[PDB]
Amino acid sequence: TIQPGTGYNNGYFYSYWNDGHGGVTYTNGPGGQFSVNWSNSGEFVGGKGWQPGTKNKVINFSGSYNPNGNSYLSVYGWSRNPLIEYYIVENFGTYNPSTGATKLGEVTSDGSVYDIYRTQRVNQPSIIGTATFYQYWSVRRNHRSSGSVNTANHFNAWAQQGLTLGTMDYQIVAVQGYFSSGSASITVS
Ligand SMILES: O[C@@H]1[C@@H](O)[C@H](O[C@@H]2CO[C@@H](O[C@@H]3CO[C@@H](O)[C@H](O)[C@H]3O)[C@H](O)[C@H]2O)OC[C@H]1O
Repeated sequence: TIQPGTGYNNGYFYSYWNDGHGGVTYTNGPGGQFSVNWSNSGEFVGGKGWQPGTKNKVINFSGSYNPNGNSYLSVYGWSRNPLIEYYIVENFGTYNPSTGATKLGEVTSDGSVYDIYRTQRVNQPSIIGTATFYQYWSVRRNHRSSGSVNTANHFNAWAQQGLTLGTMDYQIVAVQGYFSSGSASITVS
């Protein structure tokens, strides 16, 4: 089990962040593998991938994802200049993160239609400190916990709709939770 922070493990970048609440354990395993076990957590996000990401990576993921409450399983990352937190959401628990958000299009990729949304975070943590910034979402209609994500299809559809990305920072397959419980074991490549 590891400290919240970032680094490399078995050739993969990882990021593990939480709000200090307790109730979440994050572990790095062999190769591109990581696990998360959580029970009455606060907020957290963790997983493995790349630093920096790219705008045409094909990301493969495999494993098991068993949320009990509010959680997402996503390709997750940031850009800088502009600061953007983005998600290609492959599965989630009790809450669809696009609830209440305005739909800005659709994209078909990797066996499913996805719906596209923009939201905004106001004075929230980020890779550069507390900030107000937009979030971009592609939400998969057909939920799954293994597959392949052609990120270019998403980034190109976002750009088409006016959701432009700056310079890529990290890019991971992440489990996120918000005051929930669950378990997950995911392998990235
Ligand atoms: O020490 C600093 C780190 O703590 C910081 O980490 C980032 C903090 O913001 C995190 O993003 C939140 C995660 O939850 C969302 O979905 C929210 O909308 C965000 O506010 C991000 O995951 C962490 O990487 O990075 C900079 C360090 O100085």
